[PDB]
Amino acid sequence: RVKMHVKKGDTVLVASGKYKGRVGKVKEVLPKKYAVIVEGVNIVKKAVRVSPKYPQGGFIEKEAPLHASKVRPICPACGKPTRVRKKFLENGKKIRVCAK
Amino acid sequence: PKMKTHKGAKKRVKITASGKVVAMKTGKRHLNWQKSGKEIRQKGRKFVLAKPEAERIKLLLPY
Amino acid sequence: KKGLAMAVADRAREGKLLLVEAFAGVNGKTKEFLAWAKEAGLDGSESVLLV
RNA sequence: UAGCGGGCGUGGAUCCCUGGAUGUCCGAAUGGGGGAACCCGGCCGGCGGGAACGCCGGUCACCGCGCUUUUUGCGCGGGGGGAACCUGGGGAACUGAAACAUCUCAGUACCCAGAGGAGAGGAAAGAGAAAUCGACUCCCUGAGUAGCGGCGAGCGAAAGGGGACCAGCCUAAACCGUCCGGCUUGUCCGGGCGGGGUCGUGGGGCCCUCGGCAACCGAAUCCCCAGCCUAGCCGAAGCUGUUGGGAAGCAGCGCCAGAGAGGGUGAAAGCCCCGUAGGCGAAAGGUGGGGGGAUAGGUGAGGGUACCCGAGUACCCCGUGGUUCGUGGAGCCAUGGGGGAAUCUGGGCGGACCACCGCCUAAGGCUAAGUACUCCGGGUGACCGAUAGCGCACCAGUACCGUGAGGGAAAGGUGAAAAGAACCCCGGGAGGGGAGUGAAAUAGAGCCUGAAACCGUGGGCUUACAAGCAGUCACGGCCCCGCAAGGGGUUGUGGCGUGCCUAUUGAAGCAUGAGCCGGCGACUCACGGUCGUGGGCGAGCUUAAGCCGUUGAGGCGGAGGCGUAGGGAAACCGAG
Ligand SMILES: [Mg+2]
Ligand SMILES: [Mg+2]
Ligand SMILES: [Mg+2]
Ligand SMILES: [Mg+2]
Ligand SMILES: [Mg+2]
Ligand SMILES: [Mg+2]
Ligand SMILES: [Mg+2]
Ligand SMILES: [Mg+2]
Ligand SMILES: [Mg+2]
Ligand SMILES: [Mg+2]
Ligand SMILES: [Mg+2]
Ligand SMILES: [Mg+2]
Ligand SMILES: [Mg+2]
Ligand SMILES: [Mg+2]
Ligand SMILES: [Mg+2]
Ligand SMILES: [Mg+2]
Ligand SMILES: [Mg+2]
Ligand SMILES: [Mg+2]
Ligand SMILES: [Mg+2]
Ligand SMILES: [Mg+2]
Ligand SMILES: [Mg+2]
Ligand SMILES: [Mg+2]
Ligand SMILES: [Mg+2]
Ligand SMILES: [Mg+2]
Ligand SMILES: [Mg+2]
Ligand SMILES: [Mg+2]
Ligand SMILES: [Mg+2]
Ligand SMILES: [Mg+2]
Ligand SMILES: [Mg+2]
Ligand SMILES: [Mg+2]
Ligand SMILES: [Mg+2]
Ligand SMILES: [Mg+2]
Ligand SMILES: [Mg+2]
Ligand SMILES: [Mg+2]
Ligand SMILES: [Mg+2]
Ligand SMILES: [Mg+2]
Ligand SMILES: [Mg+2]
Ligand SMILES: [Mg+2]
Ligand SMILES: [Mg+2]
Ligand SMILES: [Mg+2]
Ligand SMILES: [Mg+2]
Ligand SMILES: [Mg+2]
Ligand SMILES: [Mg+2]
Ligand SMILES: [Mg+2]
Ligand SMILES: [Mg+2]
Ligand SMILES: [Mg+2]
Ligand SMILES: [Mg+2]
Ligand SMILES: [Mg+2]
Ligand SMILES: [Mg+2]
Ligand SMILES: [Mg+2]
Ligand SMILES: [Mg+2]
Ligand SMILES: [Mg+2]
Ligand SMILES: [Mg+2]
Ligand SMILES: [Mg+2]
Ligand SMILES: [Mg+2]
Ligand SMILES: [Mg+2]
Ligand SMILES: [Mg+2]
Ligand SMILES: [Mg+2]
Ligand SMILES: [Mg+2]
Ligand SMILES: [Mg+2]
Ligand SMILES: [Mg+2]
Ligand SMILES: [Mg+2]
Ligand SMILES: [Mg+2]
Ligand SMILES: [Mg+2]
Ligand SMILES: [Mg+2]
Ligand SMILES: [Mg+2]
Ligand SMILES: [Mg+2]
Ligand SMILES: [Mg+2]
Ligand SMILES: [Mg+2]
Ligand SMILES: [Mg+2]
Ligand SMILES: [Mg+2]
Ligand SMILES: [Mg+2]
Ligand SMILES: [Mg+2]
Ligand SMILES: [Mg+2]
Ligand SMILES: [Mg+2]
Ligand SMILES: [Mg+2]
Ligand SMILES: [Mg+2]
Ligand SMILES: [Mg+2]
Ligand SMILES: [Mg+2]
Ligand SMILES: [Mg+2]
Ligand SMILES: [Mg+2]
Ligand SMILES: [Mg+2]
Ligand SMILES: [Mg+2]
Ligand SMILES: [Mg+2]
Ligand SMILES: [Mg+2]
Ligand SMILES: [Mg+2]
Ligand SMILES: [Mg+2]
Ligand SMILES: [Mg+2]
Ligand SMILES: [Mg+2]
Ligand SMILES: [Mg+2]
Ligand SMILES: [Mg+2]
Ligand SMILES: [Mg+2]
Ligand SMILES: [Mg+2]
Ligand SMILES: [Mg+2]
Ligand SMILES: [Mg+2]
Ligand SMILES: [Mg+2]
Ligand SMILES: [Mg+2]
Ligand SMILES: [Mg+2]
Ligand SMILES: [Mg+2]
Ligand SMILES: [Mg+2]
Ligand SMILES: [Mg+2]
Ligand SMILES: [Mg+2]
Ligand SMILES: [Mg+2]
Ligand SMILES: [Mg+2]
Ligand SMILES: [Mg+2]
Ligand SMILES: [Mg+2]
Ligand SMILES: [Mg+2]
Ligand SMILES: [Mg+2]
Ligand SMILES: [Mg+2]
Ligand SMILES: [Mg+2]
Ligand SMILES: [Mg+2]
Ligand SMILES: [Mg+2]
Ligand SMILES: [Mg+2]
Ligand SMILES: [Mg+2]
Ligand SMILES: [Mg+2]
Ligand SMILES: [Mg+2]
Ligand SMILES: [Mg+2]
Ligand SMILES: [Mg+2]
Ligand SMILES: [Mg+2]
Ligand SMILES: [Mg+2]
Ligand SMILES: [Mg+2]
Ligand SMILES: [Mg+2]
Ligand SMILES: [Mg+2]
Ligand SMILES: [Mg+2]
Ligand SMILES: [Mg+2]
Ligand SMILES: [Mg+2]
Ligand SMILES: [Mg+2]
Ligand SMILES: [Mg+2]
Ligand SMILES: [Mg+2]
Ligand SMILES: [Mg+2]
Ligand SMILES: [Mg+2]
Ligand SMILES: [Mg+2]
Ligand SMILES: [Mg+2]
Ligand SMILES: [Mg+2]
Ligand SMILES: [Mg+2]
Ligand SMILES: [Mg+2]
Ligand SMILES: [Mg+2]
Ligand SMILES: [Mg+2]
Ligand SMILES: [Mg+2]
Ligand SMILES: [Mg+2]
Ligand SMILES: [Mg+2]
Ligand SMILES: [Mg+2]
Ligand SMILES: [Mg+2]
Ligand SMILES: [Mg+2]
Ligand SMILES: [Mg+2]
Ligand SMILES: [Mg+2]
Ligand SMILES: [Mg+2]
Ligand SMILES: [Mg+2]
Ligand SMILES: [Mg+2]
Ligand SMILES: [Mg+2]
Ligand SMILES: [Mg+2]
Ligand SMILES: [Mg+2]
Ligand SMILES: [Mg+2]
Ligand SMILES: [Mg+2]
Ligand SMILES: [Mg+2]
Ligand SMILES: [Mg+2]
Ligand SMILES: [Mg+2]
Ligand SMILES: [Mg+2]
Ligand SMILES: [Mg+2]
Ligand SMILES: [Mg+2]
Ligand SMILES: [Mg+2]
Ligand SMILES: [Mg+2]
Ligand SMILES: [Mg+2]
Ligand SMILES: [Mg+2]
Ligand SMILES: [Mg+2]
Ligand SMILES: [Mg+2]
Ligand SMILES: [Mg+2]
Ligand SMILES: [Mg+2]
Ligand SMILES: [Mg+2]
Ligand SMILES: [Mg+2]
Ligand SMILES: [Mg+2]
Ligand SMILES: [Mg+2]
Ligand SMILES: [Mg+2]
Ligand SMILES: [Mg+2]
Ligand SMILES: [Mg+2]
Ligand SMILES: [Mg+2]
Ligand SMILES: [Mg+2]
Ligand SMILES: [Mg+2]
Ligand SMILES: [Mg+2]
Ligand SMILES: [Mg+2]
Ligand SMILES: [Mg+2]
Ligand SMILES: [Mg+2]
Ligand SMILES: [Mg+2]
Ligand SMILES: [Mg+2]
Ligand SMILES: [Mg+2]
Ligand SMILES: [Mg+2]
Ligand SMILES: [Mg+2]
Ligand SMILES: [Mg+2]
Ligand SMILES: [Mg+2]
Ligand SMILES: [Mg+2]
Ligand SMILES: [Mg+2]
Ligand SMILES: [Mg+2]
Ligand SMILES: [Mg+2]
Ligand SMILES: [Mg+2]
Ligand SMILES: [Mg+2]
Ligand SMILES: [Mg+2]
Ligand SMILES: [Mg+2]
Ligand SMILES: [Mg+2]
Ligand SMILES: [Mg+2]
Ligand SMILES: [Mg+2]
Ligand SMILES: [Mg+2]
Ligand SMILES: [Mg+2]
Ligand SMILES: [Mg+2]
Ligand SMILES: [Mg+2]
Ligand SMILES: [Mg+2]
Ligand SMILES: [Mg+2]
Ligand SMILES: [Mg+2]
Ligand SMILES: [Mg+2]
Ligand SMILES: [Mg+2]
Ligand SMILES: [Mg+2]
Ligand SMILES: [Mg+2]
Ligand SMILES: [Mg+2]
Ligand SMILES: [Mg+2]
Ligand SMILES: [Mg+2]
Ligand SMILES: [Mg+2]
Ligand SMILES: [Mg+2]
Ligand SMILES: [Mg+2]
Ligand SMILES: [Mg+2]
Repeated sequence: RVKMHVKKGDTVLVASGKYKGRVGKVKEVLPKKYAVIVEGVNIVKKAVRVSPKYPQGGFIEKEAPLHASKVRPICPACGKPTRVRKKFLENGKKIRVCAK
Repeated sequence: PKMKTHKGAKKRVKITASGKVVAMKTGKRHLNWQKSGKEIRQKGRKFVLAKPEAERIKLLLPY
Repeated sequence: KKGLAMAVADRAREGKLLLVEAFAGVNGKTKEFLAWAKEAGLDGSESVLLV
């Protein structure tokens, strides 16, 4: 409830810190923690195997979720704020310049 | 919270216009029996106190 | 009362008092009022008590 | 709340609001028992072959009220809980009086009963001096006045005035109709129902004359609506460079603003995110007189007669309570005991009592608002910031203590992100050393900062012929910082030297207190005085509750208070 926030599984830019500028499709968003996952903030988890089962678990450079406010949507140009506009049937968010 | 005037005082002392405080002379209701006539005439007047006289005033104030 | 007078007065002697009327920038709109103050010596350089 | 292992969602899930469903057992606990959460039944019906057994559904406590032809039953209601607030029935002591007994604390604490979102009170048998006011409640004032008081301590009103709110009603009795019972037929004896009636200009009943009313009032009862509540939605404006682990900083230029409240984002963001200003929204439930409609109700004037107008009541006496009133000259209100009326040419009251003059109608009941509180929701703080703040920031009324009532803690912090240290090495492990992550690991996991007591390793000076509140003054040596005149550390000798606090005539005192460190720890606030002081005003000065306005804004409000006259116990007089 109310947790709703910027973007979902789709393309976005990271205005964060380490990965400022970088851009990629968000492959995961977790509203509980208020954080999203793109293709940056990859981190070295030298940890052995993840789950109790299986052989090697991999040092996977898995993408670490970013604070949901560190990513901004983007559309036919640069990263731009959302502006919810409704048609004649229902409602679809338009960006500040173009649509969707 | 809001001082109560001392009624015992109010009932037997008058505070004069300038600040002084008066009351009757003591010993005059039954002490006599033949005590000089001069006595009772002078015991008839009232007088002014002094230091208690200033203690006295505090017991009034709304008064 | 005296205080209210002396305040207005103190402010008047400084010469920073200013009666007006021609609020051409009516209808609540900041940008408009900005224009009016512009053409009125209120450059926003000094704190203004707008009564 | 991650892990193993499986699923769901734009045929729109999770989630939020509304209504409904299911809700073992105990608990007012209600079939009965009982050591609460367990045990055992009656009756009707169902299931298992189902008689014996078991399960399942329904039902069965008690009290009050109304019926029920009585019986048996049927219906409506009650029971318990609630932070504080409220009313009532009972009701202490410490303490104060510098002892103490009257008195005080106090009708307070507490026990009990009851009511509700409030409760209480409430339409004058009033007030009390004006031939005046006109239910009740609450605030200001009157007022620390009147007065009470071992006239001690101390207690302490009311009228009136300024405000909040604003509302007024229903009965009993005469009298008429009806039903049931009764006798000794009467406008009769009793009882239930309906009509009638309701008050101090005294009213009503019953009679005679006039509308034989349209009308005019009108709810506190209903019904519709607005509005509000229980989810939500829209919501303006920024990019480049730069240092940095990380920009929100810095630099350049730019924009929005009914929005420059606040929070977050790796640091300090009006324009990044949630928001903010300003707007919009309910199928369903709750609220709803603010607006509208309806009904229930309700109303005139003379004349006549003497029918009615609340009984063990009024009234008096005895014993008491309430009030400012402590037996006082002691009324008034209330009532345990005794005597005991009248129905308006009647009764009560205006502080014993009597006359006069006035006020008011007892012995039946109901009534909203203004007021109190804060379990609950929101907002805000010249409120705390983990020894503070609620006892509890944390899995706390817990752990733990007590037979029990009851007592009652401590305990918050990695980082921006878990990236929480693979792998190698020593080790049984713990724990380390490499490596690796990070801006930082002296952020490494009870991990931010990390003070002191306390423990230890290294280094400089120093000490085994010396008598000590442990220091201080001088000189000298060694070591160390400026090559350098200086200064720091140390202490050899010499001079001098009775801890700190408290309490006392007097303490190093063999008088008191302290193991040491850290944190907590004590002259406050309200009201009323008195003096001083800084100001405003000035024979004047000032408002109180409240109202209007704001949302850190103020103004109105003279009721009232102090002062302009004192003296006297007072009547009274007055610069005396
Ligand atoms: Mg969304
Ligand atoms: Mg960078
Ligand atoms: Mg006062
Ligand atoms: Mg006294
Ligand atoms: Mg005498
Ligand atoms: Mg005598
Ligand atoms: Mg004699
Ligand atoms: Mg003599
Ligand atoms: Mg004489
Ligand atoms: Mg406008
Ligand atoms: Mg605009
Ligand atoms: Mg504008
Ligand atoms: Mg889960
Ligand atoms: Mg996970
Ligand atoms: Mg799927
Ligand atoms: Mg389909
Ligand atoms: Mg859907
Ligand atoms: Mg429900
Ligand atoms: Mg439900
Ligand atoms: Mg339900
Ligand atoms: Mg079930
Ligand atoms: Mg039982
Ligand atoms: Mg039952
Ligand atoms: Mg049992
Ligand atoms: Mg059976
Ligand atoms: Mg069988
Ligand atoms: Mg059977
Ligand atoms: Mg059963
Ligand atoms: Mg049964
Ligand atoms: Mg029975
Ligand atoms: Mg009974
Ligand atoms: Mg019965
Ligand atoms: Mg009966
Ligand atoms: Mg009946
Ligand atoms: Mg019967
Ligand atoms: Mg019978
Ligand atoms: Mg019966
Ligand atoms: Mg019932
Ligand atoms: Mg409670
Ligand atoms: Mg009581
Ligand atoms: Mg006593
Ligand atoms: Mg006292
Ligand atoms: Mg005493
Ligand atoms: Mg004493
Ligand atoms: Mg004693
Ligand atoms: Mg006593
Ligand atoms: Mg008392
Ligand atoms: Mg009481
Ligand atoms: Mg009493
Ligand atoms: Mg008593
Ligand atoms: Mg009872
Ligand atoms: Mg109750
Ligand atoms: Mg109740
Ligand atoms: Mg009620
Ligand atoms: Mg009420
Ligand atoms: Mg209320
Ligand atoms: Mg009431
Ligand atoms: Mg009351
Ligand atoms: Mg009542
Ligand atoms: Mg008179
Ligand atoms: Mg008059
Ligand atoms: Mg009056
Ligand atoms: Mg009247
Ligand atoms: Mg009252
Ligand atoms: Mg009040
Ligand atoms: Mg008030
Ligand atoms: Mg006396
Ligand atoms: Mg005494
Ligand atoms: Mg008392
Ligand atoms: Mg009054
Ligand atoms: Mg009044
Ligand atoms: Mg008020
Ligand atoms: Mg008010
Ligand atoms: Mg019979
Ligand atoms: Mg008979
Ligand atoms: Mg009868
Ligand atoms: Mg009769
Ligand atoms: Mg009869
Ligand atoms: Mg009859
Ligand atoms: Mg009637
Ligand atoms: Mg009439
Ligand atoms: Mg008549
Ligand atoms: Mg009304
Ligand atoms: Mg809602
Ligand atoms: Mg809401
Ligand atoms: Mg909109
Ligand atoms: Mg939005
Ligand atoms: Mg650009
Ligand atoms: Mg920058
Ligand atoms: Mg800087
Ligand atoms: Mg700038
Ligand atoms: Mg330009
Ligand atoms: Mg911030
Ligand atoms: Mg700044
Ligand atoms: Mg700052
Ligand atoms: Mg700055
Ligand atoms: Mg901000
Ligand atoms: Mg507009
Ligand atoms: Mg709006
Ligand atoms: Mg809004
Ligand atoms: Mg609206
Ligand atoms: Mg909506
Ligand atoms: Mg509705
Ligand atoms: Mg509708
Ligand atoms: Mg419906
Ligand atoms: Mg409804
Ligand atoms: Mg509701
Ligand atoms: Mg409501
Ligand atoms: Mg209600
Ligand atoms: Mg309407
Ligand atoms: Mg009608
Ligand atoms: Mg008549
Ligand atoms: Mg007659
Ligand atoms: Mg009688
Ligand atoms: Mg009678
Ligand atoms: Mg009686
Ligand atoms: Mg006697
Ligand atoms: Mg008596
Ligand atoms: Mg008495
Ligand atoms: Mg006495
Ligand atoms: Mg008494
Ligand atoms: Mg007396
Ligand atoms: Mg007598
Ligand atoms: Mg009398
Ligand atoms: Mg009696
Ligand atoms: Mg009589
Ligand atoms: Mg009379
Ligand atoms: Mg008479
Ligand atoms: Mg009487
Ligand atoms: Mg009497
Ligand atoms: Mg009277
Ligand atoms: Mg007498
Ligand atoms: Mg009266
Ligand atoms: Mg009666
Ligand atoms: Mg009321
Ligand atoms: Mg009320
Ligand atoms: Mg209030
Ligand atoms: Mg609350
Ligand atoms: Mg609250
Ligand atoms: Mg709050
Ligand atoms: Mg603070
Ligand atoms: Mg702590
Ligand atoms: Mg508490
Ligand atoms: Mg505690
Ligand atoms: Mg808590
Ligand atoms: Mg709490
Ligand atoms: Mg537990
Ligand atoms: Mg807890
Ligand atoms: Mg404790
Ligand atoms: Mg974290
Ligand atoms: Mg990393
Ligand atoms: Mg971990
Ligand atoms: Mg290691
Ligand atoms: Mg190795
Ligand atoms: Mg090894
Ligand atoms: Mg071992
Ligand atoms: Mg190891
Ligand atoms: Mg290392
Ligand atoms: Mg450190
Ligand atoms: Mg170091
Ligand atoms: Mg851990
Ligand atoms: Mg730990
Ligand atoms: Mg540890
Ligand atoms: Mg340390
Ligand atoms: Mg440490
Ligand atoms: Mg240390
Ligand atoms: Mg050491
Ligand atoms: Mg050492
Ligand atoms: Mg050493
Ligand atoms: Mg050295
Ligand atoms: Mg020798
Ligand atoms: Mg010494
Ligand atoms: Mg020297
Ligand atoms: Mg030397
Ligand atoms: Mg040498
Ligand atoms: Mg050397
Ligand atoms: Mg030296
Ligand atoms: Mg020495
Ligand atoms: Mg020496
Ligand atoms: Mg010595
Ligand atoms: Mg001594
Ligand atoms: Mg000795
Ligand atoms: Mg010693
Ligand atoms: Mg001793
Ligand atoms: Mg001692
Ligand atoms: Mg000692
Ligand atoms: Mg001591
Ligand atoms: Mg100590
Ligand atoms: Mg000791
Ligand atoms: Mg010890
Ligand atoms: Mg200490
Ligand atoms: Mg403390
Ligand atoms: Mg202190
Ligand atoms: Mg003091
Ligand atoms: Mg003060
Ligand atoms: Mg004072
Ligand atoms: Mg002065
Ligand atoms: Mg002055
Ligand atoms: Mg002055
Ligand atoms: Mg003048
Ligand atoms: Mg006042
Ligand atoms: Mg008003
Ligand atoms: Mg207002
Ligand atoms: Mg206001
Ligand atoms: Mg304000
Ligand atoms: Mg405003
Ligand atoms: Mg403001
Ligand atoms: Mg104000
Ligand atoms: Mg104004
Ligand atoms: Mg006046
Ligand atoms: Mg005045
Ligand atoms: Mg005046
Ligand atoms: Mg007036
Ligand atoms: Mg006064
Ligand atoms: Mg004067
Ligand atoms: Mg006099
Ligand atoms: Mg004279
Ligand atoms: Mg003269």
